[PDB]
Amino acid sequence: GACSARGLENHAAC
Amino acid sequence: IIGGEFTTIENQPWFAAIYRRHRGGSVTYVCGGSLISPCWVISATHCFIDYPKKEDYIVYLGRSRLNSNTQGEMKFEVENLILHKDYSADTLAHHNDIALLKIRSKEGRCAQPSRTIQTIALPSMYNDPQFGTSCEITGFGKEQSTDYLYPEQLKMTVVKLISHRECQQPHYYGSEVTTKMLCAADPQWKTDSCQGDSGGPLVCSLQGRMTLTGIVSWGRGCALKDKPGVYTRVSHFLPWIRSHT
Repeated sequence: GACSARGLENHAAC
Repeated sequence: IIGGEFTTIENQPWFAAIYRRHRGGSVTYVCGGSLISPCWVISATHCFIDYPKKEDYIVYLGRSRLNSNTQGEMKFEVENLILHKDYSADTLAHHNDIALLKIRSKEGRCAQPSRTIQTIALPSMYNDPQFGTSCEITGFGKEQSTDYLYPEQLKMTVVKLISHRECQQPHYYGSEVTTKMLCAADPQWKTDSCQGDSGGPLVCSLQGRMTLTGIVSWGRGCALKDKPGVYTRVSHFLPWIRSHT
């Protein structure tokens, strides 16, 4: 998914 | 880092390890960064945008391991957290994905250069290596896309710069890539940055000098065919960097 990618580190949804 | 090799901080002594404190007190890894002067670390805005409070963060320099201390390391609080005002993201691309952390210890001091702690030079404006040039990337990010854990030991690998014209092809990233981004990948797609490497350095040799050419920003998956790593193009942000430092 998107949450396992570069760009979404330290994100609330993930 | 997918593929590549294990390393230690002596081989990338500008590398900054950035962590976040949680309510309750546990500390977890967030992103990489690069020391550009004694008091300033440069990173990616997307690492901080959801929790933009400077008091949440801890920065280590001279650190080769993720959850154990390295001899000679220094720990810093974040005196100022500066995110790029024109930051934006869509499903994939992160625009203006650049951030500055002014670091200060409990004693009121900045980085002291040593064998494990050194600064990295910025490029001159609009000066990047030609496409096909080999550059280095460093970080504590995942070793495989499917991994749950991050590696405990610092890694690095080599990737080759891709031209904007090639990276903008539909089968690569189309218009999601801008002129303020740089693409880089392995010819066999077997090595790449990945989740947890964001904010860290893409370093190239320019005019016989190790230079911070890029900042790990985004990509679709990791080490995936036709999907390069995308890096913030540091040579297009020099006025922003100089003004905010």
